[PDB]
Amino acid sequence: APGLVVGLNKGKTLTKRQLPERPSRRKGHLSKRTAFVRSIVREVAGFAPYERRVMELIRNSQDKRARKLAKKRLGTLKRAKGKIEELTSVIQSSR
Amino acid sequence: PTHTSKTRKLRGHVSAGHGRIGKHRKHPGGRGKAGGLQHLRSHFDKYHPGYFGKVGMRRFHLMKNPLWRPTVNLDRLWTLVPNETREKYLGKNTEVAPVINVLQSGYGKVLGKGRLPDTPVIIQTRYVSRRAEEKIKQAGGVVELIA
Amino acid sequence: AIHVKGQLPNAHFHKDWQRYVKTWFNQPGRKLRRRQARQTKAAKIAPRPVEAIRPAVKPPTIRYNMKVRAGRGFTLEELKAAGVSRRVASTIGIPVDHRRRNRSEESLQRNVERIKVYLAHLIVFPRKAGQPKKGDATDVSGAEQTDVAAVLPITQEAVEEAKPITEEAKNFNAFSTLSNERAYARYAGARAAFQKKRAEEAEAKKK
RNA sequence: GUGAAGAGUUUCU
RNA sequence: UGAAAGUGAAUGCAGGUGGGAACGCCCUUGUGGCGUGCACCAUCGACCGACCCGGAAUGGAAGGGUUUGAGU
RNA sequence: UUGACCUCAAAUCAGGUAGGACUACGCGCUGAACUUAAGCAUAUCAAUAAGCGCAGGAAAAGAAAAUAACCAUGAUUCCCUCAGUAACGGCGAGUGAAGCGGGAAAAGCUCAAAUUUGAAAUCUGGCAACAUUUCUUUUGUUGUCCGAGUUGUAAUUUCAAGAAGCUGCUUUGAGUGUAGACGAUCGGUCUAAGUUCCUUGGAACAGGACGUCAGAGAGGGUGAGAACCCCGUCUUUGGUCGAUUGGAUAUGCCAUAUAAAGCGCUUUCGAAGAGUCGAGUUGUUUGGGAAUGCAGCUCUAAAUGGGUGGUAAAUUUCAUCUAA
Repeated sequence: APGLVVGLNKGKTLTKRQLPERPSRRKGHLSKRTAFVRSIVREVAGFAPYERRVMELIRNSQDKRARKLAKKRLGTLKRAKGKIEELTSVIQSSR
Repeated sequence: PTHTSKTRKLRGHVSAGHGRIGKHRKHPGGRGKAGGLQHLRSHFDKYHPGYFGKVGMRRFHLMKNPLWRPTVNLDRLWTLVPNETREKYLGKNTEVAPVINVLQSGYGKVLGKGRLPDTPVIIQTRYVSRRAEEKIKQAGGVVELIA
Repeated sequence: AIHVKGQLPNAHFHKDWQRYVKTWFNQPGRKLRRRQARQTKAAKIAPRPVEAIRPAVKPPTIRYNMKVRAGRGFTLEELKAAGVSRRVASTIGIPVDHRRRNRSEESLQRNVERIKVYLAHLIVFPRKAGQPKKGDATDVSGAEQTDVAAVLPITQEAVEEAKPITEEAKNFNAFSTLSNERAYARYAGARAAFQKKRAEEAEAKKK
């Protein structure tokens, strides 16, 4: 903290303190009951046709094709990578 | 007012000062400033050069608050302190030097122009030019940077 | 056409602007109406103060961070430090701002000091007349409407008039420090990339 | 949408 | 000042030269000399920004320039 | 055969509700052209005129899927400024916001997502009784019965949190009557004084003389310029209705009042809105520019996830917020 107006840690140096925990930022965490409900729903309902196709590509070890298909179906590559990781975990659990 | 206007003296003159040949018809060269490249080019190129074209980069969503940095020169540093402070320190010999907060006075940078008295003085500012700092050191004062 | 001296015209009057012309002939009437409205509110809420107590906050951005102005309401941490419940602060006229948070001890102590001064100067009428409860008062005879600004003005920080010049200050190079710090921040990423290459591309000399 | 064939882990008829 | 990142105006009596208002001192009547010299113009420089240089990881401190700015 | 449930019918069934008009202001849809660009097609006029749907005394917006990058701010709306600026534009003509700052006013909250499960604790309607009234016109309470509802009505919770405990904590809603002040009061006022003389004139309200009142010399009428002829103007207390637990000790007091919030050690935790976000494309719009908002079509999610951080893409961090 140089205390100047330029630099990596610029700014007037005050006494930092611990901010209180904000319950709103807890959103996005996975609850035990919610995970149980989602597992039951995944037991009742099957998989989407694109999810099955990506699963077949993963089992065939065509990683680039699976990434391209998931990207096309779900839009962004970030969601495609998350879906592929989830489907890979399901395939590993099945095996 | 109306009573001292040119219209009152133009009463009785048929053309009202606009001529008998050219008259005072509606817009005869166009409206506004249109035609600056074709038939107003002679006026534009001689009185407003640089009007047409693009120069420089675009900056999307420019905000001037982070760019706010008014500047003050050295020959006005001692004008920012009260009169009593000037009488106490300016030209005297004291164990402590007066502190001038340029940021509190409303300036972001201290520039070096003019001369400074030989009495030491402490200058607090966010930015300072090299020449300003050198002259302040010559005067015996120091520059400490603030945020 | 344009043939006279001066800047080129820029009048934005190509629409039906005369339909939406706003006049201010009712300005003295509006001023009188607002004055009568606040006088009516003062008489209705007497002896409570016309304006609620407000915290002192630092305006954002570097253009206004050197000043102090009035905030919306005190934070939950400030109320907890001052020993006032959030459900009772509104009752006794203390605004509560859940969005604002205390990132600095200086702001926290400043606001709790304002609450403590407000509480010390506050007279709380008992809900049951003649039966002073906990936190109430029995000296309500002399209560009257007073401005909170006079009791707790928003005070700007004071500057230091003079101080000795230290040898560290005399050896300090303001302009050189500014230039070096700006360059260090500007090329921080390039040095990080060089450090990454210096690590990864030199680990290849192990096998 | 549902079932049968065909084509050099798939979709074309 | 630069598109911008940025930088940011005293070698000197805040410079020199010519004309120059007013004033002061003399010569003797002159369309006279001496001394400073407001304003304004012309001109030679100095300083700040930009550009072109050499230029002894980052910085461009000193040295410059046939230049350029709605600058000091 | 009957009954139950579900779905769908009919009745001039019992009780209700909607239409239409007003459009200055308000919320939307649809939507031009004249005109300017000295022509003209993009642009501009204009996200206007016309057309259509829908409210109130205001409407709308509104308590951040908000700014910012700060020593950080903090619902919405409006004014000044930002600013004719960033930006958009045959970069032509032209168009053109937002953060911060100052001020006016300030007020916060409610659901769905939880097992009350030792008790549907919830609500409508019929009938009967008892109260109430701006009011025989209004508005409720209690009892019983029948319906609604477990394909979920009640209670603690809404992320600022909060629940389960552990655990010390502390203690309160409703009638009348008097003195000032308050909507309206009015039996409407103690609310002041020349209509004296002379002249002119049809008429004095004109001129002159002698006077008066003034917290009233604003205005109007009366046969011409009237403070004192009249209505009025200025000042000014009291009768009455209502609010009169509106407020004061609102007395005298009805009887609220024994079951209900608060800080604090501690953990387990902490359910949070889907053809929605998002992506592509098309149209429209915006200052928003490798899409600002809106809409159609296709694909179509996730849980420290998702949105935003104004240049498209990938990766890694950070800040802020918590949509449908």
